[PDB]
Amino acid sequence: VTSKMDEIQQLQKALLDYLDENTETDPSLVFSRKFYIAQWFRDTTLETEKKEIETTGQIMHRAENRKKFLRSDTVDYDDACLIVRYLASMRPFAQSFDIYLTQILRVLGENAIAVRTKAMKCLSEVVAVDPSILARLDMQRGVHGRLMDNSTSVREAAVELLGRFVLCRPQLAEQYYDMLIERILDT
DNA sequence: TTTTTTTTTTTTTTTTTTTTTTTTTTTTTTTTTTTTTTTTTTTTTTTTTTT
Repeated sequence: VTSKMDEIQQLQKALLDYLDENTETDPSLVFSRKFYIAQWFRDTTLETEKKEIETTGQIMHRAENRKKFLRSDTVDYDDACLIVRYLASMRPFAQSFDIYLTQILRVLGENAIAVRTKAMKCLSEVVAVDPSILARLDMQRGVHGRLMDNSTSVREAAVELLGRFVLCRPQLAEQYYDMLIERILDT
Protein backbone atom coordinates (compact mmCIF):
# COMPACT_ATOMS: atom_id res chain seq x y z
CA VAL A 1 0.00 0.00 0.00
CA THR A 2 2.99 2.34 0.35
CA SER A 3 4.80 1.16 -2.81
CA LYS A 4 2.35 0.74 -5.71
CA MET A 5 0.45 4.04 -5.56
CA ASP A 6 11.20 -8.06 -25.44
CA GLU A 7 12.02 -4.85 -23.53
CA ILE A 8 12.20 -6.88 -20.29
CA GLN A 9 15.44 -8.34 -21.59
CA GLN A 10 16.80 -4.80 -22.11
CA LEU A 11 15.98 -4.09 -18.45
CA GLN A 12 17.84 -7.27 -17.46
CA LYS A 13 20.77 -5.92 -19.49
CA ALA A 14 20.60 -2.56 -17.70
CA LEU A 15 20.55 -4.13 -14.23
CA LEU A 16 23.52 -6.26 -15.27
CA ASP A 17 25.46 -3.11 -16.15
CA TYR A 18 24.55 -1.50 -12.80
CA LEU A 19 25.77 -4.51 -10.84
CA ASP A 20 28.82 -4.79 -13.12
CA GLU A 21 29.94 -1.31 -12.09
CA ASN A 22 29.29 -2.23 -8.47
CA THR A 23 31.61 -5.26 -8.85
CA GLU A 24 34.39 -2.74 -9.43
CA THR A 25 33.16 -0.80 -6.40
CA ASP A 26 32.78 -3.75 -4.04
CA PRO A 27 33.42 -7.52 -4.21
CA SER A 28 30.88 -10.35 -3.67
CA LEU A 29 28.57 -8.74 -6.26
CA VAL A 30 29.61 -11.41 -8.77
CA PHE A 31 27.63 -13.92 -6.72
CA SER A 32 24.50 -11.80 -7.03
CA ARG A 33 25.09 -11.48 -10.77
CA LYS A 34 25.30 -15.24 -11.25
CA PHE A 35 22.28 -15.73 -8.99
CA TYR A 36 20.09 -13.32 -10.98
CA ILE A 37 21.29 -14.99 -14.17
CA ALA A 38 20.22 -18.42 -12.95
CA GLN A 39 16.88 -17.04 -11.77
CA TRP A 40 16.07 -15.47 -15.14
CA PHE A 41 17.07 -18.76 -16.75
CA ARG A 42 14.77 -20.88 -14.61
CA ASP A 43 11.90 -18.38 -14.87
CA THR A 44 11.99 -18.43 -18.67
CA THR A 45 12.03 -22.24 -18.61
CA LEU A 46 9.16 -22.38 -16.10
CA GLU A 47 7.00 -20.05 -18.19
CA THR A 48 7.97 -22.13 -21.24
CA GLU A 49 6.48 -25.20 -19.52
CA LYS A 50 3.08 -23.42 -19.25
CA LYS A 51 4.37 -23.87 -28.25
CA GLU A 52 6.72 -23.57 -31.21
CA ILE A 53 6.28 -19.77 -31.30
CA GLU A 54 7.42 -19.46 -27.69
CA THR A 55 9.91 -22.28 -28.33
CA THR A 56 11.70 -20.08 -30.87
CA GLY A 57 11.32 -17.08 -28.56
CA GLN A 58 12.80 -18.89 -25.57
CA ILE A 59 15.64 -20.40 -27.59
CA MET A 60 16.72 -16.92 -28.65
CA HIS A 61 16.12 -15.80 -25.04
CA ARG A 62 18.24 -18.60 -23.54
CA ALA A 63 20.97 -18.29 -26.18
CA GLU A 64 21.15 -14.57 -25.41
CA ASN A 65 21.39 -15.45 -21.73
CA ARG A 66 24.33 -17.83 -22.37
CA LYS A 67 26.06 -15.21 -24.53
CA LYS A 68 25.50 -12.41 -22.04
CA PHE A 69 26.89 -14.49 -19.18
CA LEU A 70 29.98 -15.03 -21.34
CA ARG A 71 30.04 -11.21 -21.86
CA SER A 72 31.08 -10.59 -18.17
CA ASP A 73 25.95 2.82 -19.39
CA THR A 74 25.47 5.74 -16.92
CA VAL A 75 22.62 3.97 -15.06
CA ASP A 76 22.63 4.60 -11.31
CA TYR A 77 21.25 3.62 -7.89
CA ASP A 78 17.62 4.84 -7.72
CA ASP A 79 17.03 3.65 -11.29
CA ALA A 80 18.20 0.18 -10.29
CA CYS A 81 15.86 0.27 -7.28
CA LEU A 82 12.83 1.06 -9.42
CA ILE A 83 13.66 -1.46 -12.17
CA VAL A 84 14.18 -4.34 -9.76
CA ARG A 85 11.00 -3.34 -7.91
CA TYR A 86 9.12 -3.59 -11.22
CA LEU A 87 10.69 -6.91 -12.25
CA ALA A 88 9.92 -8.27 -8.79
CA SER A 89 6.34 -7.02 -9.14
CA MET A 90 6.18 -9.22 -12.23
CA ARG A 91 7.30 -12.29 -10.25
CA PRO A 92 4.74 -14.71 -8.67
CA PHE A 93 5.26 -13.32 -5.17
CA ALA A 94 3.71 -9.84 -5.05
CA GLN A 95 0.34 -11.37 -5.97
CA SER A 96 0.43 -13.84 -3.09
CA PHE A 97 -1.03 -11.80 -0.19
CA ASP A 98 -4.60 -12.39 -1.42
CA ILE A 99 -4.04 -16.18 -1.35
CA TYR A 100 -2.61 -15.93 2.17
CA LEU A 101 -5.78 -14.23 3.44
CA THR A 102 -7.87 -17.18 2.21
CA GLN A 103 -5.65 -19.56 4.18
CA ILE A 104 -6.27 -17.57 7.36
CA LEU A 105 -10.01 -17.93 7.03
CA ARG A 106 -9.65 -21.71 7.02
CA VAL A 107 -8.17 -21.40 10.51
CA LEU A 108 -11.13 -19.61 12.09
CA GLY A 109 -13.14 -22.83 12.20
CA GLU A 110 -10.97 -25.14 14.28
CA ASN A 111 -10.98 -27.22 17.45
CA ALA A 112 -8.36 -25.46 19.57
CA ILE A 113 -8.84 -22.23 21.46
CA ALA A 114 -5.38 -20.61 21.51
CA VAL A 115 -4.83 -20.86 17.75
CA ARG A 116 -8.11 -19.10 17.00
CA THR A 117 -7.37 -16.40 19.59
CA LYS A 118 -3.97 -15.66 18.09
CA ALA A 119 -5.31 -15.74 14.53
CA MET A 120 -7.95 -13.20 15.48
CA LYS A 121 -5.39 -11.00 17.23
CA CYS A 122 -3.00 -11.01 14.28
CA LEU A 123 -5.91 -10.20 11.97
CA SER A 124 -6.73 -7.26 14.23
CA GLU A 125 -3.15 -6.09 13.74
CA VAL A 126 -3.45 -6.64 9.95
CA VAL A 127 -6.60 -4.54 9.61
CA ALA A 128 -5.22 -1.81 11.86
CA VAL A 129 -2.32 -1.54 9.41
CA ASP A 130 -4.48 -1.33 6.25
CA PRO A 131 -7.88 0.09 7.28
CA SER A 132 -9.50 -0.40 3.84
CA ILE A 133 -9.81 -4.20 4.05
CA LEU A 134 -13.21 -4.52 5.79
CA ALA A 135 -14.86 -4.80 2.39
CA ARG A 136 -14.60 -8.48 1.44
CA LEU A 137 -17.85 -10.10 2.59
CA ASP A 138 -16.22 -13.32 3.81
CA MET A 139 -14.06 -11.54 6.40
CA GLN A 140 -17.18 -9.63 7.49
CA ARG A 141 -19.10 -12.84 8.12
CA GLY A 142 -15.99 -14.22 9.82
CA VAL A 143 -15.77 -11.43 12.36
CA HIS A 144 -19.53 -11.67 12.96
CA GLY A 145 -19.28 -15.42 13.61
CA ARG A 146 -16.36 -14.90 15.96
CA LEU A 147 -18.33 -12.13 17.67
CA MET A 148 -20.94 -14.79 18.42
CA ASP A 149 -18.30 -17.47 19.10
CA ASN A 150 -18.54 -19.65 22.23
CA SER A 151 -15.33 -18.77 24.09
CA THR A 152 -14.51 -15.62 26.08
CA SER A 153 -10.98 -15.26 24.65
CA VAL A 154 -11.87 -14.95 20.97
CA ARG A 155 -14.80 -12.76 22.02
CA GLU A 156 -12.52 -10.17 23.60
CA ALA A 157 -10.15 -10.41 20.63
CA ALA A 158 -12.98 -9.76 18.18
CA VAL A 159 -14.39 -6.82 20.11
CA GLU A 160 -10.91 -5.32 20.33
CA LEU A 161 -10.52 -5.61 16.55
CA LEU A 162 -13.87 -3.99 15.90
CA GLY A 163 -13.22 -1.20 18.40
CA ARG A 164 -9.78 -0.28 17.09
CA PHE A 165 -11.10 -0.32 13.51
CA VAL A 166 -13.90 2.02 14.56
CA LEU A 167 -11.43 4.31 16.32
CA CYS A 168 -9.06 4.53 13.35
CA ARG A 169 -11.49 5.63 10.63
CA PRO A 170 -13.40 8.49 12.35
CA GLN A 171 -16.53 8.64 10.20
CA LEU A 172 -18.46 5.62 8.86
CA ALA A 173 -18.47 4.11 12.36
CA GLU A 174 -22.23 4.37 12.99
CA GLN A 175 -22.71 1.13 11.02
CA TYR A 176 -20.83 -1.00 13.55
CA TYR A 177 -21.92 1.00 16.61
CA ASP A 178 -25.15 -0.93 17.12
CA MET A 179 -23.55 -4.38 16.95
CA LEU A 180 -20.79 -2.99 19.17
CA ILE A 181 -22.85 -1.49 21.99
CA GLU A 182 -25.07 -4.56 22.10
CA ARG A 183 -22.17 -6.55 23.52
CA ILE A 184 -21.65 -4.87 26.95
CA LEU A 185 -23.62 -7.59 28.77
CA ASP A 186 -21.41 -10.55 27.95
CA THR A 187 -20.90 -12.27 31.34
C1' DT B 1 30.23 44.99 41.26
C1' DT B 2 30.18 42.10 37.76
C1' DT B 3 31.45 38.06 35.17
C1' DT B 4 32.72 33.33 34.99
C1' DT B 5 32.77 28.72 36.85
C1' DT B 6 31.08 24.73 39.96
C1' DT B 7 27.48 21.89 42.31
C1' DT B 8 23.07 20.57 44.12
C1' DT B 9 18.15 19.89 43.42
C1' DT B 10 14.01 18.93 40.59
C1' DT B 11 11.75 16.81 37.05
C1' DT B 12 11.03 13.99 32.98
C1' DT B 13 12.03 9.84 30.28
C1' DT B 14 12.78 5.06 29.89
C1' DT B 15 13.46 0.33 30.94
C1' DT B 16 13.21 -3.43 33.60
C1' DT B 17 10.64 -5.59 36.87
C1' DT B 18 6.65 -6.41 39.37
C1' DT B 19 1.81 -6.96 39.98
C1' DT B 20 -2.73 -8.09 38.24
C1' DT B 21 -6.24 -10.25 35.82
C1' DT B 22 -8.44 -13.51 33.21
C1' DT B 23 -8.55 -17.72 31.01
C1' DT B 24 -7.63 -22.46 30.24
C1' DT B 25 -5.77 -26.61 31.82
C1' DT B 26 -4.62 -30.02 35.42
C1' DT B 27 -4.36 -32.70 39.15
C1' DT B 28 -6.26 -33.51 44.42
C1' DT B 29 -8.74 -33.45 48.04
C1' DT B 30 -13.39 -34.31 48.96
C1' DT B 31 -17.50 -36.84 48.75
C1' DT B 32 -20.38 -41.05 47.91
C1' DT B 33 -20.91 -46.17 46.98
C1' DT B 34 -20.20 -50.64 47.96
C1' DT B 35 -18.40 -54.16 50.59
C1' DT B 36 -17.11 -56.36 54.22
C1' DT B 37 -15.09 -57.36 58.30
C1' DT B 38 -15.39 -57.26 63.25
C1' DT B 39 -17.44 -57.46 67.26
C1' DT B 40 -21.12 -57.78 70.08
C1' DT B 41 -25.10 -60.11 70.97
C1' DT B 42 -28.00 -64.08 70.65
C1' DT B 43 -29.46 -69.05 70.96
C1' DT B 44 -29.44 -73.56 71.82
C1' DT B 45 -27.47 -77.40 73.06
C1' DT B 46 -24.33 -79.18 76.43
C1' DT B 47 -22.65 -79.27 80.93
C1' DT B 48 -22.90 -78.57 85.61
C1' DT B 49 -25.32 -78.62 89.75
C1' DT B 50 -29.23 -79.27 92.99
C1' DT B 51 -33.56 -81.68 95.30
